[PDB]
Amino acid sequence: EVRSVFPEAIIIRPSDIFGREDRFLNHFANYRWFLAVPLVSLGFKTVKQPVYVADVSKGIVNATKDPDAVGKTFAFTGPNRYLLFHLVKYIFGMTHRTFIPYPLPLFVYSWIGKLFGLSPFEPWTTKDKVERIHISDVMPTDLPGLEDLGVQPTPLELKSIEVLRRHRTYRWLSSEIEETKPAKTVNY
Amino acid sequence: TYKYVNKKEQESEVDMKSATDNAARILMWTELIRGLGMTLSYLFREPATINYPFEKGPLSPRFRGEHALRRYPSGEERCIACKLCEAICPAQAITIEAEPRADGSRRTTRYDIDMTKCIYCGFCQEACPVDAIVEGPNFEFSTETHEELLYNKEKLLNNGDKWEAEIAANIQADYLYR
Amino acid sequence: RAEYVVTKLDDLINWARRSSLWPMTFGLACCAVEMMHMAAPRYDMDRFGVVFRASPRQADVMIVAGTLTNKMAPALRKVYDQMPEPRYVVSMGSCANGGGYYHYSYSVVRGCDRIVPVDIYVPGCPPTAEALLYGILQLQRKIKREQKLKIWYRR
Amino acid sequence: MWFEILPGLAIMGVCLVIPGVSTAYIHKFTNGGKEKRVARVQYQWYLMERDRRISGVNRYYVSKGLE
Amino acid sequence: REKMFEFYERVSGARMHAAYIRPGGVHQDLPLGLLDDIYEFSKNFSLRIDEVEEMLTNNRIWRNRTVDIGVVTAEDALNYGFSGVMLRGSGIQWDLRKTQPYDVYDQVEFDVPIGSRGDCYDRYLCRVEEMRQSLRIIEQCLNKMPPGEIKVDDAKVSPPKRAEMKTSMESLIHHFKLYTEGYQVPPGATYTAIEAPKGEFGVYLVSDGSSRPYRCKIKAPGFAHLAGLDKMSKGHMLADVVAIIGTQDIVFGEIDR
Amino acid sequence: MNLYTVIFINILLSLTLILVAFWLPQMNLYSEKANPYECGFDPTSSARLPFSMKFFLVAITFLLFDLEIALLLPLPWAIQTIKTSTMMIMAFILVTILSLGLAYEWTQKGLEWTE
Amino acid sequence: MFFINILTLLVPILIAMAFLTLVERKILGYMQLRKGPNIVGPYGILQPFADAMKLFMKEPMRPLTTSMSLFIIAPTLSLTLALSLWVPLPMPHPLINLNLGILFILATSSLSVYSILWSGWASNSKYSLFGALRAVAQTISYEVTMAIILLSVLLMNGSYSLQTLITTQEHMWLLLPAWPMAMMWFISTLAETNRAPFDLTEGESELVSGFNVEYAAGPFALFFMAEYTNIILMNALTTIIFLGPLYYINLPELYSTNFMMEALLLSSTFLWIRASYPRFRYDQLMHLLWKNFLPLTLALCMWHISLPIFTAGVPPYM
Amino acid sequence: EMVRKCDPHIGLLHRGTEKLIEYKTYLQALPYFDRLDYVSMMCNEQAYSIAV
Amino acid sequence: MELVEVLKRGVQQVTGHGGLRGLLRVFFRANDIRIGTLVGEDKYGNKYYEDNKQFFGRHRWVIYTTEMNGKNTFWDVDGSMVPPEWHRWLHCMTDDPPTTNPPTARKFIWTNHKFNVSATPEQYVPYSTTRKKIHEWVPPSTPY
Amino acid sequence: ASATRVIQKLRNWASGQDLQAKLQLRYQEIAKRTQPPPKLPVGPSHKLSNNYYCTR
Ligand SMILES: CCCCCCCCCCCCCCCCCC(=O)OC[C@H](COP(=O)(O)OCCN)OC(=O)CCCCCCCCCCCCCCCCC
Ligand SMILES: CCCCCCCCCCCCCCCCCC(=O)OC[C@H](COP(=O)(O)OCCN)OC(=O)CCCCCCCCCCCCCCCCC
Ligand code: SF4
Ligand code: SF4
Ligand code: SF4
Repeated sequence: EVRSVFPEAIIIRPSDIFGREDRFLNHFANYRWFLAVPLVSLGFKTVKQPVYVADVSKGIVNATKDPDAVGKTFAFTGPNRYLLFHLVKYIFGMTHRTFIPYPLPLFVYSWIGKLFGLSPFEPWTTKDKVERIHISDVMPTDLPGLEDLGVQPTPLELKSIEVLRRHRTYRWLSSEIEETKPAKTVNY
Repeated sequence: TYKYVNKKEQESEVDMKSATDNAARILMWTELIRGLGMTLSYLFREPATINYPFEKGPLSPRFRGEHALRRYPSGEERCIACKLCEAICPAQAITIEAEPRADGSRRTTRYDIDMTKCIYCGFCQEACPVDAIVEGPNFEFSTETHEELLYNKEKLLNNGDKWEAEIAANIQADYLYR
Repeated sequence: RAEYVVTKLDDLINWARRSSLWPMTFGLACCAVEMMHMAAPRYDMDRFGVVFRASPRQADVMIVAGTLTNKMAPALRKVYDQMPEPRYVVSMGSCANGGGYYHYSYSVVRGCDRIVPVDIYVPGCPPTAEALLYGILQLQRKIKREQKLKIWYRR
Repeated sequence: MWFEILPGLAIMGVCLVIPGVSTAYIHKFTNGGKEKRVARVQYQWYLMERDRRISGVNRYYVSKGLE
Repeated sequence: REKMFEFYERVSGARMHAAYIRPGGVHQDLPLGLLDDIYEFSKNFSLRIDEVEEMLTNNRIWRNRTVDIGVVTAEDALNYGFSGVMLRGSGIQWDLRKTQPYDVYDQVEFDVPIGSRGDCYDRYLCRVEEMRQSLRIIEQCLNKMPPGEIKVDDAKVSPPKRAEMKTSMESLIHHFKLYTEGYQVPPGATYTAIEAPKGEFGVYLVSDGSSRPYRCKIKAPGFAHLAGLDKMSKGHMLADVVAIIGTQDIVFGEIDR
Repeated sequence: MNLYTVIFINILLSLTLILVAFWLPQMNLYSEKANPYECGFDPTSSARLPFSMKFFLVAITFLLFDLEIALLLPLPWAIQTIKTSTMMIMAFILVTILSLGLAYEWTQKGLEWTE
Repeated sequence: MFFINILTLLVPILIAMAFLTLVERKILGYMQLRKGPNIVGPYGILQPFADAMKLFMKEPMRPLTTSMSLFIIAPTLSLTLALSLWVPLPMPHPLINLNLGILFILATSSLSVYSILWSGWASNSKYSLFGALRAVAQTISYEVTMAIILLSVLLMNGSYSLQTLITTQEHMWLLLPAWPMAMMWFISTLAETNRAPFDLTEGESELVSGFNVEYAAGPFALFFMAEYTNIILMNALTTIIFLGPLYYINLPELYSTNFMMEALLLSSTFLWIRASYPRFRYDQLMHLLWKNFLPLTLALCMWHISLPIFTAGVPPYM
Repeated sequence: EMVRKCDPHIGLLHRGTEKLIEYKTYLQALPYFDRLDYVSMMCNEQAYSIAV
Repeated sequence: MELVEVLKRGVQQVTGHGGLRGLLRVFFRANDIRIGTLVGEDKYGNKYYEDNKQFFGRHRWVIYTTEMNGKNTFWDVDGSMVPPEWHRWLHCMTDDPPTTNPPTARKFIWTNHKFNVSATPEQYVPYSTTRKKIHEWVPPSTPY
Repeated sequence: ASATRVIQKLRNWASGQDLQAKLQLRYQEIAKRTQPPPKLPVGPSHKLSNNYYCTR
């Protein structure tokens, strides 16, 4: 309904974004308030390549200047196509609190969101905020991406201090990403 | 001439009357009581505060505040684009690009103060040979934004089209002192 | 009715924030002298519910008096990023608004607004103590006209 | 002038009389018009637990008229 | 104090930063109702000191909190370069109004308060008491003031009257040069050491034939006193090091320049 | 029991007043206002190092006297003994040896803030 | 019918404290020739509600380097205790009479310290570790004397029950027998209740908002609610232990009415102090109170032991 | 709490009003001298108005 | 006497501002009840009382009015009011008000004075009042 | 003026000196406003003769 209204429009289709005051890493980070993490299928069957904000923003800002991108769709995905169980284990090794799974089906883990969806404020979860995490599955096929727009995207291995250094306790408030065992990346 | 301030120590073989005089300063710490009665002397005074927006304190005709471009009694913008009011403005605040007015006269097309500059020093109202730029007695012109302090020429003539009843009285009160 | 209740709550929520706002023991230049003369017995802050507390955690507004140098700048945003976030800002002076003198020097930031966002700007080289007082009465209505519960109902 | 202080005092001054005068009228209501009848020793507790046993279980009453 | 900012605002325009004392003497004369108010201010200020000097110069706390703090000796102050009040507070009789009177201070009688045992309370008294001997000088500077002129009588160094530059030409030219270029001082160099209340406020001008200068330089009394904050803070703890800084008359403008 | 009715309240008056302080301010906690203060800079050391006090000896003389204070407290009942001449003397003997113990330290530079 | 007595015992002290925040800003003002609050209410009568309702909307800082358990428990422990000290405090007949009703005060008075130590120790900061340590050597200083200045008074009274003093003062104030005790008590009511001419712990000018600086609005009020609530106790005791108002038991509201008249003075007497005197540098306060008051205390402690036995004046154990 | 060695880092208010006088004439630099000691204004003007 | 002459002098303050609806208004709106000689009542409602017996800060006070230029100044009271003929008076610059020493009108000066337009519309936005100082080119509509 | 002569004696005593003569709240003793206009004296050297700048 945009192409049929304003053709020759740029449409960026980014992956699930992370950054300071995000809703992606600071989501799984705050599962620690409960007993543990209820993530589906022990995390597997959910392949994810997240992307950093500035990679998206530097992509937009350069898309509003090229003679290219007069209709070209895009996909701002980033490298290191992680797997969710290892994507979260990285977070809770970075955020040194603890990590034990607590697997579930969508029979209940989509209903818990309907309990927290009954919040007049900014909810902690929803019917659908549970399901984006689990729909999240894609392989890059043909689309242009960042690297043919101006940006050389950033891996999550590097800019994860800045967004999880808050979620730690004293006795882990300085821990040097030299430490913490980088995640296992899947190519498929 | 020099004056000693703390120099009195001389053991006069202090008599027992001068001991209690000292031994009751201590054990009743009375030198401090002379301070408590001193602050008790002030709550019973009239507090000098003034209800500000209803009682705005005293000023004088030379109080220099918000700039304004005065105007002759028959219209005719009193500025003549000399440029000896940015050649002296030490904060480097004024840009007064000019032209012939198309009457053949000589007036500004541009005038400016960056009031985030403008040290409020008075060099521009005392340098102006025509009494065009003055520095009015405003002091309530705070702004929520940075752009409202970049008075160019239309915010600054009509400002002078506002306070001219209040400026000229002070200028008339002071053209003998300057 | 719900909106009328929320407008009055949001008018009643602000009465506290605007009356009892606790500015912060800043300094740095001549301009700060006038804040003392605004703590003085002529134009009393305390009569307006305005109190110096010298810690940001206890604070509700920053008053930036004086040239905000490049060395002081980290210590100015390390401090603005230590309050809670109903935090407000006030820029006393022409050294803090634009850097009036020292706009072209090398060790001076050309405005408090380069670094911390600001609600109000008080001009004057030494703005009269009855000219911050006009500002922190104007900041005292700039958030009388904030609608933080209204735009929650319609959202 | 200084007389503007009295509201802060005489409203604070109708605020520390209550916990004194309320502490008695609330005792008399509960204790039957008498005082709370404090017990510091083991004897004054015996008289209560005696007087508790010469009536209904409340102890702020019966005396002579019986025998 | 605000009662004295009205003695600038009633004289200059600005309460605080009054560009009033120029090389060409003084920009602008007094108005008719000014000295008659300093008298009504000066007769009473001497009691307000007594209303404070009472509150502080006889306590224990003030006298047990400042005393024996900052016992910087005589010959080490000079090695450190204090020169203002942190040396006469230790007994060095020195002042640039009895030794180097620059403006009218020759014919101004007053006393230079000196104190032995300089320990942040003995210089306090030297600081409360030069408020008196200056209040003594107002009694003189108000009484004797000759009915003369107010700026230098030399229109190439001090601009003419704002009405003299509307009848006459030359006054209009010099007005058009003084307030555009300047007046072309000759090349040279000086050191005007002045006793501000902090002390020897110095200015090392270096001129050239231009109307601009060539490297002024300012001597901050406080750039030498704050370096004395290292030896005076020896033996003394956190709660009275906080008092040393106030017994140097610190202002972080003159120094940080 | 009557006091538990007074004091479980005051915990709740405090505990009910704190839950309505964390869950009713609308917070925005991110990184740099949570980190410690030291007056507009990043703290050099770690805030949890040896303080190395200087009144170390007086803290002990208090630690000994809080016993001695406790060792006085039964005097309001001791006067209600029939002797009141050993209570007389032995109350002088306790207070005197204290001042002797206090005056020795007073001269041997105990309560003087080593420096 | 007991909860309706607590409700009329805690509301009328949190509503009083609130207007001590006001009265501590006006009386200090008129001494400074400056009107205090005049505007939010008629004469500032409605400023603490702003101040109170302002503080329960701002972000309670959960600092990144801290102990969030003791962080939250100290203000819970401060507002609890100093509010809970009013329980036995006998306006003529107390809520809770106690034999040892004053050791209840001393002991619980000491736990007002651990709200100041656990706070500043939890909160990682140099300027709060100090304020914690600034209380350690303060409690060490006066607590030797808040007992003996409190014993030797209760030595020519009998039991520690605060209710007995109303009968000991049935015809005279104990200020006249023991003004030396009452002097040092006043200063020891002023070290405890760290609000003072010698604050040393919430030092704005040395230790900026010491023991209190990492604390933002929510937890922050619980100290002001506790400190200005504790100012009124240690003056309310002086209106019981030294200044004995009128019992006359058919109008017991005469005690409570004169109990007002003196407690406000002693609560308004502290206000002249803060506006009149600076601090003791934290080495004098312990050289001012082990050297000058401690021997003078033990003397009068010894004098009041040889006061009744010399004469006859033995207090009875009722 | 006792102080063994302090190390002030004055300089957090440097602006450079020994380098701006270099580009401003002797009247156009007079009010810089009020700023040095912002408490004693005229005593600075009184100094700079003599060296000139 | 004497002790009551204050009371007899402090009672007319209450009973001198009309009645309750007037006294109740001046109090919460200005926070001081004082009787003084009226000399003003400007256009759009500013009263400008006076009392020379009070000290030098409180002998000239304004009592604003509601219904400013569509802004409802019953609580939102400014000092950017007080137009340019009483500013010279209220601020104690001069000794006589603009009734017996009124100013000279000059047929350009405003009649309707505006307060400090802060963040509404009717505020100030800068220009580049310069006539654009360059001219590029005119391509024709005629191909070749 | 706001003294009523029973607080004067208190206020004069608690401080210990007379301050109804040396008060800091200015009423009428001050110089007023709107002073008469002056006629400033021309300095020296305005004397139309024997004033060659080369001499001075
Ligand atoms: C008949 C035979 C039998 C008789 C037996 C009895 C014999 C007589 C006994 C006499 C006792 C005399 C009084 C005892 C108390 C005196 C305490 C004392 O001496 O304090 C001294 C102390 C100063 O000590 P120092 O370090 O030496 O300072 C001087 C250095 N140059 O001073 C101080 O530092 C204290 C300073 C603190 C000031 C704080 C302000 C207090 C505010 C006052 C409140 C006013 C209301 C009073 C209320 C009282 C309580 C009801
Ligand atoms: C946030 C952390 C808070 C935790 C710390 C809370 C501290 C609370 C304050 C400390 C109390 C001080 C010590 C009290 C000792 C009892 C005082 C006393 O001696 O009198 C008790 C009294 C009987 O004594 P008496 O009257 O003399 O005997 C003659 C009969 N009239 O009558 C009695 O017999 C009653 C004795 C028992 C009363 C004890 C009160 C305990 C309150 C519960 C504390 C735990 C909190 C609950 C758990 C919540 C989780 C945190
Ligand atoms: S000096 Fe006066 S007339 Fe000349 S350009 Fe400047 S403002 Fe205009
Ligand atoms: S007052 Fe001074 S700084 Fe301001 S514009 Fe005029 S000359 Fe420039
Ligand atoms: S604007 Fe003027 S008064 Fe303010 S800091 Fe700068 S020079 Fe000083």
